[PDB]
Amino acid sequence: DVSFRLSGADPSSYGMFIKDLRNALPHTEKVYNIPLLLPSVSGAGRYLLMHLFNYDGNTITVAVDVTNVYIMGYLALTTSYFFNEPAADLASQYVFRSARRKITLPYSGNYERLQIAAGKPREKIPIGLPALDTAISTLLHYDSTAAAGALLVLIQTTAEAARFKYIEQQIQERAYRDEVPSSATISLENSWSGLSKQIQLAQGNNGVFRTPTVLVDSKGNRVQITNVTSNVVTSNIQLLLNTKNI
Ligand SMILES: *[C@@H]1O[C@H](CO)[C@@H](O)[C@H](O)[C@H]1NC(C)=O
Ligand SMILES: Nc1ncnc2[nH]cnc12
Repeated sequence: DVSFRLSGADPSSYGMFIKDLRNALPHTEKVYNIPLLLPSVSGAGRYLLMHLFNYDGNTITVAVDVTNVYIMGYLALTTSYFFNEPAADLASQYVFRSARRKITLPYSGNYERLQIAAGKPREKIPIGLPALDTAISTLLHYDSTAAAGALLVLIQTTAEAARFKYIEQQIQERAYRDEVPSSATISLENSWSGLSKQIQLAQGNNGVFRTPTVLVDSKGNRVQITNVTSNVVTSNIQLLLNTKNI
């Protein structure tokens, strides 16, 4: 499957990892030239395993649902960890079976619950490659409060980067120095399901959105996306959540 090493990492090797991540996700269709994620996949094939190595070369393996890029759980050493949600519970039937013990985290995997658990919102959590290195290290030694913050970092630097070229670039820019995400980054993370839906509805509507998506731009101004000619659609989003899953 897919792998990333913090040791010796630079914007280029990180770019390569995110390309591999994207390429690991199956699709039979591109909508407006953007891969469309499958409505569903049955069995173990539903889950991609990412091998992540911290600077010291310690590893965790992260389980990702290939239909939505949602992290379900991870394996650190001989212990598996899964979010407290039905979908992750299902995932546990298929991944890291050979783990000696299984811990269920005291929270689900969505941003609202993770931010509560961590004690701070994504806006205040620095991200980048050094932050990912830290996050890997944290997840290696169970601590549920610290893990929440680690998971917010991990999620944004893997799944959200795969979904948006702008987020990938934000992280490449933070290769050697962490920084809290721009509001544009937060906006995009928030809008993924909504943009995926509207890009899909745009087919058979002459590339026009049924409902406009309000984003925040790089310069910090609130903009609305109304059609597929927008740069968000042509030059940013890289994966579409299948409408069947919305
Ligand atoms: C499509 O969106 C652009 C902004 O990106 C806007 O200027 C244009 O008016 C829109 N076109 C239509 C047909 O709505
Ligand atoms: N658990 C998760 N995995 C991937 N992306 C997410 N966005 C919010 N929660 C997420």
